[PDB]
Amino acid sequence: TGGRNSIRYSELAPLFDTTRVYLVDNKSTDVASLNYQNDHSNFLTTVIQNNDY
Amino acid sequence: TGGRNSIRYSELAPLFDTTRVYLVDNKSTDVASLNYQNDHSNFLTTVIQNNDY
Amino acid sequence: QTGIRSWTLLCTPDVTCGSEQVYWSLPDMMQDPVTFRSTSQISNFPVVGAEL
Repeated sequence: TGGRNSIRYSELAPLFDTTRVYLVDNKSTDVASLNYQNDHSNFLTTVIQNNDY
Repeated sequence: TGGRNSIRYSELAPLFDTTRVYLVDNKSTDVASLNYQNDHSNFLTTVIQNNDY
Repeated sequence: QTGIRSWTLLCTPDVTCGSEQVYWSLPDMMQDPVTFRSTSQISNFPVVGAEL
């Protein structure tokens, strides 16, 4: 553990040890732009849940 | 310098060495809420330039 | 103590209508100052310099 934890993201600061990333389809911004031609059994998701990008 | 730099803010991440804080009056959110009864020669400013609070 | 002299103020004209300032931002090349959040919304980039 010691120096081996650090879970980092762009400038948003150091998070330490387990956290949570989310894989979701119903995410509104995504639909419109990425998986238009796809379906629920094979889609793309933005795992970055940051409102500004 | 070494460990003595760190300029920190809530979770927004470590900034190192000189940076810049701004003292401004014309800031829109401020006016309405803080220095309503004041004037340009004696006002309050929010120095935290973070859009979300 | 009652007239307009009360709630108003007489002062010099100034054609410019008011010295307003502008803010520089070089998002892609300089670290985002203290409390500024990093983003891509042009109307909210970090500011590195202010000037009249």
